[PDB]
Amino acid sequence: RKLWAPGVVAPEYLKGDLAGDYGWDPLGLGADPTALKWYRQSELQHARWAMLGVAGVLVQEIVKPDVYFYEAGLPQNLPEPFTNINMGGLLAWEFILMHWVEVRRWQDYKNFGSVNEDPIFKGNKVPNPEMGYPGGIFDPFGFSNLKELQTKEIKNGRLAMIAYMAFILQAQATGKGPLAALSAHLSNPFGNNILKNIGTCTVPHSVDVQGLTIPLTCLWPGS
Amino acid sequence: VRPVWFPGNPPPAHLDGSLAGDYGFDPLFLGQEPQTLKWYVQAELVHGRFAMLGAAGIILTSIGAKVGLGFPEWYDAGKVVVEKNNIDFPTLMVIQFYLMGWAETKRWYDFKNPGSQADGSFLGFTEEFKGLENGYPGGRFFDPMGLSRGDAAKYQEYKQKEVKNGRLAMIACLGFAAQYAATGKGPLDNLADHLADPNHVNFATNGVSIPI
Amino acid sequence: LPGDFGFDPLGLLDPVNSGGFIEPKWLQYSEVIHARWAMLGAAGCIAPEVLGAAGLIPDATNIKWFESGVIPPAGSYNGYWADPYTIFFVEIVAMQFAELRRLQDFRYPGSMGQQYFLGLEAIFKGSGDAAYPGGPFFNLFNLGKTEAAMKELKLKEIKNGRLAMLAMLGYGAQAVMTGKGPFQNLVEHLADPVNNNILTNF
Amino acid sequence: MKDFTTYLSTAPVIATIWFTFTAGLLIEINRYFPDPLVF
Amino acid sequence: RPLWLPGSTPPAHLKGDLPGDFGFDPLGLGANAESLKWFKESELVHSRWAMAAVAGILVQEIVRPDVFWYNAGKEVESPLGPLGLLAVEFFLMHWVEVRRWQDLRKPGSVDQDPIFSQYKLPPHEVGYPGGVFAPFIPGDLAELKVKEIKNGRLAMLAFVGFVMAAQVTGKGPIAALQEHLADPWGTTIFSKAAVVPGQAVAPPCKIPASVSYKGIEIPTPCFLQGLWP
Ligand code: CLA
Ligand code: CLA
Ligand SMILES: CC1=C[C@H](O)CC(C)(C)[C@H]1/C=C/C(C)=C/C=C/C(C)=C/C=C/C=C(C)/C=C/C=C(C)/C=C/C1=C(C)C[C@H](O)CC1(C)C
Ligand SMILES: CC1=C[C@H](O)CC(C)(C)[C@H]1/C=C/C(C)=C/C=C/C(C)=C/C=C/C=C(C)/C=C/C=C(C)/C=C/C1=C(C)C[C@H](O)CC1(C)C
Repeated sequence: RKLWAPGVVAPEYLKGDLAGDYGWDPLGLGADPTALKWYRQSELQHARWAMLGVAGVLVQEIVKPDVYFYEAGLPQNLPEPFTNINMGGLLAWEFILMHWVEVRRWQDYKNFGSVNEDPIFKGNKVPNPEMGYPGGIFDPFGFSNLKELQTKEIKNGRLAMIAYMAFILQAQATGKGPLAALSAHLSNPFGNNILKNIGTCTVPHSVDVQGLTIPLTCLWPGS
Repeated sequence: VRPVWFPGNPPPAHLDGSLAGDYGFDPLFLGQEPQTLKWYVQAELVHGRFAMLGAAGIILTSIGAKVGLGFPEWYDAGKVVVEKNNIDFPTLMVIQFYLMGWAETKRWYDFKNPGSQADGSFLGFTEEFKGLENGYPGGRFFDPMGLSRGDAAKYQEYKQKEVKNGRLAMIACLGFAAQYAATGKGPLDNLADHLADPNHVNFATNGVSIPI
Repeated sequence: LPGDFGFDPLGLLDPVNSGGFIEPKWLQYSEVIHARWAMLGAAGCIAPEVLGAAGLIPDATNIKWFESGVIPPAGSYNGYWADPYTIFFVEIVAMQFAELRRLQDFRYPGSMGQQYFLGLEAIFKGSGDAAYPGGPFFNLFNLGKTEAAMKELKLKEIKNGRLAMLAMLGYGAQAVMTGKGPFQNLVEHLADPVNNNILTNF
Repeated sequence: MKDFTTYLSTAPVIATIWFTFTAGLLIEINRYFPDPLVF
Repeated sequence: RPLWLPGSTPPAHLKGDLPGDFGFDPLGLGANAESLKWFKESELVHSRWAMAAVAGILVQEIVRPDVFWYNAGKEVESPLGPLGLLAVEFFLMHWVEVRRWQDLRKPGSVDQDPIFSQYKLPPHEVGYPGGVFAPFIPGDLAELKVKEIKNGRLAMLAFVGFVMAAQVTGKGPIAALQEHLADPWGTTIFSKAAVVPGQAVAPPCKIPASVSYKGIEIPTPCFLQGLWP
């Protein structure tokens, strides 16, 4: 069972029970089992939201090559039906529905096998075989074997976490999207590199939204 | 076993973990005697409860003072209350010392004799001024909602929360005092100034806290 | 024992009638702590000059090492994200945590693996030996699996460290006397080895 | 701490504390009531 | 047995005995039984006053428009003086309240009519008298008590919503509901106020200042206006 580096011995709590186990815990954060279950759920959440974000930024840049996702959150940079919208009501919709689904998944973590049923229509229920893997209506095509697909899912999610923070970091550095930065590196690879572009954040310093000013931050003191 | 304030060192012998907030913090050994430690437990609780009460007063008055509601800042509030109303200063001082000396002397002689203030000598009241622990006087008056007699483990949890929030408010009140002594401003003004420039508006820019 | 070449002319590793901070347990451990801080000091005092020489970092940086803000009389770089005292309080808190937990494992061996430190307790279980904790982070890769390989790596750490300590003392004396950086002293000694020495700069 | 208060209970320490209290009380009286000769 | 969170466990003092018991006590305020009797009575009394209040505000806005219910104490007119109405309310409510409180502290001791020795109210539980207070009952008490506590909790939330929507918008509940039906994306509480670490914005209070009644200048403040947004 290849590990994260040659010669390194995996810890005693890392065995192969979880998918994508390379024995890599140099801080010993998964030494407690309940904390390890919580960080596995957090890994699944960050992995799936980052895969959605990478596929997002990819398609948004391909289909409409004038978005520049770093500016896409503004009210002016919005699609054709909703393009001058009150952001308060949008955040209200998001807060209510996300607080609902999030509290459902949190109670799944707290009590495994207790929020499977639909509370309104009581003849509906998802069978979750593992924690973090609901199934049922969440698996409509139903390809689930399961272990190798979970390894594919966690490797893709780790790669997409690294790639999304790459997108954010690069986009703060040179002010361009990922495909535009790829075309800039393919134009000349020696000029327009990381050796030149870093040190200058393209963060536009507290954009005034409709009523308020958000403080904007760069991950490094570039300015 | 239990978490100590200073990891690696063992706790002292007189701090066992029976007390709420018992982290073994006694480097000057001020409480080796059990009676002196009992007295200091009650002094810690009284200072903590006054600091929580005063710190919530500071925070609410400063929230009302930054937004234009006309509230004073807390270093001017006593002057503008005595001058806005027709209140004379020394009569309100003496009435405060009357009421506070009554209540505090009842607490004092209940520390000296640990069940004695529930003899019915005060107006007719009995077992409503009997204490429960040192510094924990819960009856019908001081604990009207009745949380110290059901779910005793949850009551120990509330004791821990009370001591932690009290130490936090004591260092917060010391913060308000020293913070105003350096900056000369209200505390949430200083909070807004820290949120404006965190890297440049802080205690290493006053010229007071580090004079180098 | 690592680096035991017998060079002790003033006799300070004598176990008989020893005490205080002059003990083999304190002296060997402080020797490797000074060695590691001086390796980091030597690399850090060279690296801006050679990265400005190679043209990798810009000319706003690449300043001499004593002009960083260590000695504001000797020069100070403005362009950090804060004032150096705002940096220095973060340094106080951070180094207080690090150095102080390291002190507690020296005085009480193994004591840093019991009390809760956000799950970071198996990382700091240490060994039955100071100066070489190991574990999952201080020795990430299993390097020194053979005991003889471990002794050889400890000896190489000792020798590279003592060389770096001599180098940092040289950076200090060179920085005071000629007023320039150490890579500038490399360029001036390699250009004219006869006419640019300590005998010239008097 | 018991032995430290026993040491503070010794004769020169208590004489120092008590004469500091008595001298300070007289000094504060002569400050707030400057130069009393009668009454 | 349904819960406030389906799947969790109720506190150990909440068995399911009382009506409307869904295991909701995070602070543990009902672990004392002698407290829990008082709080059950207070829950019933707050719920009944709030149900009557919400019905009063709704019928008061439907039947008589152009009367803002927050100004009902101001713009009412009667040859009945204000102190005379307040005195009648004081004596009659002191009577009724002391009868109910005596039934609380002594269970079943004020059942008999004092004027007429014939009529005695039948034995019951505290909070649920019966008799002349309940001449007609539809169905069974074991479901109607649950219906009563559910409608009452909902009306308590409705009354504090009325107070906040009147202090923020300055309009009645039906008028503010039509305001939310006109622009739902633009008229919410998220759409009027926000706090960001840069700045904070709160809605202006539409109730102006101390209100001038008949030469007394009643101070009329808006509830916790510094902690609003
Ligand atoms: C307000 C006064 C006060 C008092 C009387 C106590 C009393 C106690 N503390 Mg508490 N403590 C306090 C404030 C106080 N504390 C604050 C503000 C914090 C947060 C920093 C703590 C954090 C703390 C911990 C972590 C622990 C204790 C513990 C204890 C108990 C044993 C220690 C002892 O014997 O010292 C008795 C103390 C005094 C007689 C008062 C000391 C006043 C000195 C002489 C003045 C100097 C104070 C400071 C250094 C400078 C402030 C001055 C300012 C103008 C700059 C005892 C009940 C231990 C315990 O077992 O809890 C139950 C324990 O583990 N305390
Ligand atoms: C003035 C008389 C005096 C004498 C005769 C001694 C003698 C001794 N001390 Mg003591 N000590 C003294 C003052 C003195 N000390 C003072 C003032 C302090 C408080 C700082 C101490 C605190 C102290 C500790 C903590 C320890 C000793 C130890 C010792 C013993 C071995 C020290 C040694 O040789 O190591 C060689 C000396 C060094 C490695 C340090 C030299 C460099 C430091 C910084 C001193 C620099 C002095 C110099 C004048 C400053 C120049 C400043 C200028 C360049 C700007 C020896 C018995 C040690 C012991 O007990 O072991 C058995 C021990 O652990 N002493
Ligand atoms: C433990 C120990 C032990 C060992 O042995 C030794 C040692 C170390 C020494 C020790 C320690 C100690 C400490 C730390 C202490 C501290 C304390 C504090 C700070 C307190 C406060 C405390 C504090 C407090 C009470 C406070 C309170 C407050 C208040 C009321 C306030 C009030 C007010 C207000 C509202 C406002 C208005 O307008 C004004 C006023 C009037 C201003
Ligand atoms: C052997 C013996 C034996 C006999 O018995 C006796 C006798 C003789 C006594 C002995 C001897 C000894 C000796 C010789 C010693 C020496 C030492 C040294 C030199 C040290 C240093 C040491 C040194 C060290 C640590 C150092 C360190 C450093 C550092 C950190 C630095 C840092 C830095 C950097 C990076 C850069 C920037 O800019 C900043 C700074 C801040 C600047």
